[PDB]
Amino acid sequence: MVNVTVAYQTSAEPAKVAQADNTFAKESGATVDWRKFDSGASIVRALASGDVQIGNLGSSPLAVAASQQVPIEVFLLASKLGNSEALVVKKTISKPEDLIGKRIAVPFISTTHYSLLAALKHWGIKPGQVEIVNLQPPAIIAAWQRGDIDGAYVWAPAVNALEKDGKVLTDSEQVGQWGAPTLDVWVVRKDFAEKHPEVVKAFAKSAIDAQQPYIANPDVWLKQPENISKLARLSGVPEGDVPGLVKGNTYLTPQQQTAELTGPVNKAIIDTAQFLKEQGKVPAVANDYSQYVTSRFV
Repeated sequence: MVNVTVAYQTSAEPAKVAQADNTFAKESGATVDWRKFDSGASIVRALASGDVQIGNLGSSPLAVAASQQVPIEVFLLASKLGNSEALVVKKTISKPEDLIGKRIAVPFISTTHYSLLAALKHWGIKPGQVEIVNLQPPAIIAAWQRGDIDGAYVWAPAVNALEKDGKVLTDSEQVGQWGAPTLDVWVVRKDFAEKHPEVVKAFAKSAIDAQQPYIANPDVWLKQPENISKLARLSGVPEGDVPGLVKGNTYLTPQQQTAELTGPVNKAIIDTAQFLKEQGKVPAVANDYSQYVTSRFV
């Protein structure tokens, strides 16, 4: 008997159909505990403790984990982040210089923390000119409702909740264009991968398979009611918001997975770690993170 705990996050993307349908459990024959986490930093801690074996991480938390030598490897990409992650602000903030003096929340070391710092750099604004506060997404929504923050860089469901009364100042498709792309990845602990390689392969298959019908024709996929309902439920967003959110990333074919996992991801980690080091968020970065990536499960 195999028991596996999977740490998931709230991005509305096509692999959530497989989560909703329990495909991973059914194909692997494992008993699967799905645990929702607020952001990637707490997932890194759970992977390090061994309380989670498979987790969804942003590229920024991954780079922090790898710089700490956590025994995990990226074994597939979940998505390339675009405008599904965005900086939403009070509508009185209309231009980047209007951020100066404002209180802006991010979950610390998240992709949205990373992207906010990249955006400020692009705009010529020093991070210390903004009151950047660490809040988890639920606390961000609550502080927004109270007017205790002026804006936040967030993913669903916080992004679309704030967007109802706020304005999008930038997003991760733009930030990516500016030279600071972010990704979401799936990672696995070495000891789990060693003991249950077939189960890891089953996880990868379930996710990749679920994404292919979307990639083949996004519009047709989004008009299947069941696809929308499953994402709405797991992400915690209105059905009406799901298509916008799903189109706010790009996903990979199996050929693209193998290609990305054989070089590009390693470079992405190096670049991410380096930017974090410059911004004072990690003490040291390696010139190679090949230990933290594999194509062997796809």
